[PDB]
Amino acid sequence: AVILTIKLFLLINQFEKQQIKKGRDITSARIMSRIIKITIIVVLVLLYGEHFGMSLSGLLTFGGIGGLAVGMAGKDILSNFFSGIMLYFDRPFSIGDWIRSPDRNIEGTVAEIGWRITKITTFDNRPLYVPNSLFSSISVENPGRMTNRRITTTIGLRYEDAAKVGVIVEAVREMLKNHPAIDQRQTLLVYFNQFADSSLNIMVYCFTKTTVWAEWLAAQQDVYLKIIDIVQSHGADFAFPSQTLYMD
Amino acid sequence: AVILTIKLFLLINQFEKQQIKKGRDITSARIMSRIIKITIIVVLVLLYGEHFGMSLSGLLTFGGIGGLAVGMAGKDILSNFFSGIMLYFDRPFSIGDWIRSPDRNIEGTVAEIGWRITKITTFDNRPLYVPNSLFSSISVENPGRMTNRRITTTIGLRYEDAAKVGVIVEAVREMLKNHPAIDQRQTLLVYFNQFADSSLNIMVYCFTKTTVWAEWLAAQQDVYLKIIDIVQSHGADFAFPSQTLYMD
Repeated sequence: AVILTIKLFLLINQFEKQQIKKGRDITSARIMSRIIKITIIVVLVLLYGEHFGMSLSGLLTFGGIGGLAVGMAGKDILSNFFSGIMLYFDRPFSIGDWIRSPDRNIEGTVAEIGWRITKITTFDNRPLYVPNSLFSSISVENPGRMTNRRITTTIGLRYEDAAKVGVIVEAVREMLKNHPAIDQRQTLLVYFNQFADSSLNIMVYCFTKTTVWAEWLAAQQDVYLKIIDIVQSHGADFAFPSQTLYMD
Repeated sequence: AVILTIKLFLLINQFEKQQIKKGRDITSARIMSRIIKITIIVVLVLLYGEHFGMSLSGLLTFGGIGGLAVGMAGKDILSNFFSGIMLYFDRPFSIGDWIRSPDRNIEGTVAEIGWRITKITTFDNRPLYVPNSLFSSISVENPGRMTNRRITTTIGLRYEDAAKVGVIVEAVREMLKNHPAIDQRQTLLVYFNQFADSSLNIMVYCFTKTTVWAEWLAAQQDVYLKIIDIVQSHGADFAFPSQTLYMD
């Protein structure tokens, strides 16, 4: 029992200087070796403290005091290691795709999937280390696998031109039906639906057939630029916040 | 069993006066020594209270009452010590780099990584002691390893100049393509996308090739100062909140 401890003491001193050959806090590394020393001797006097050590059932409740504290103390670290395993088998996202969550803020493209953490580059090219325990408790969304991007807008006419809203919501709908960048078999809704406090709004809701974020914005720009002069083909001219003033 | 307690009582009284030789609360250090005294005698009468002490199984559930309370009582302190160990091995940030989190507020540059806590100087040069248990449950972001800083802006033209937005969003895009401080192989988007309630907004979104916070702001200043007179080269002139008034 003592020569086993002697072999592993010099073995972890080899490990200690193998930490010091890397650049890693040599003053601190001896504290780490002291921690490993006292924990392996306490797990051995927990195990083999009945051949030579005394009061068996007393060390049973001593280990029950200690191990329960260790168990619910490092709960989240082992949960990070466990849910990292479930990311290794049931991977809900690949490497090169941006993910998102409506609960937390983890938005960005994945770069590597570690065991404890998961490195995600943001859209500012900053790395963001996410613990894997979120990935078994929040609703991860994967817009990397998005099949169509979506344009969506209210229009907001000037609230006195209510007689003209029918031909506007007809012309915008038929323009979006004949636009080459817009999908046709997806949803396509141009309808007067909101009735706001300053403007008659027109919901415009459709999908482009590309998911590339460059031509999507160009298609959205061209669609809005056609919406504007469809509105100003007739006399509509949008709307501002538009209060009245009732001066004394 | 009693001479062991006598040796360690005088040993921790040596420890007590070794605390008093440091500057540390004399009327408190004896309370600390009394705490260590009563806890080592209760862990010994938990252990060796069967050779001489009586009712073994009764002290088993007595220790089960006590040690469970101690276990889930100091859960977070041991979790701080445990996740400090995982920062010693799997370090998700070095010393000299500012980290951040979108969940909590720990923003600042790291100064040292202790075992229990982690000292972070803020951007007000104030120290901020963070318990390490956050670092295994929140999503730490590391903008110290940021590869490019990012400029990002809406423009907001005056909503009657919709016929001019195409040449403006062309000229700004080609100015950002030929600016020396802007990266070219990163994302570069100048597009009309927002259609706000008071202004036609133009998303401007690109990256500088430096991460130094001094020349980044100078590049952002020069880019915005060129955006302004590109806008005022044509007649656009931005926009204000711009309501109508409908006087009676």
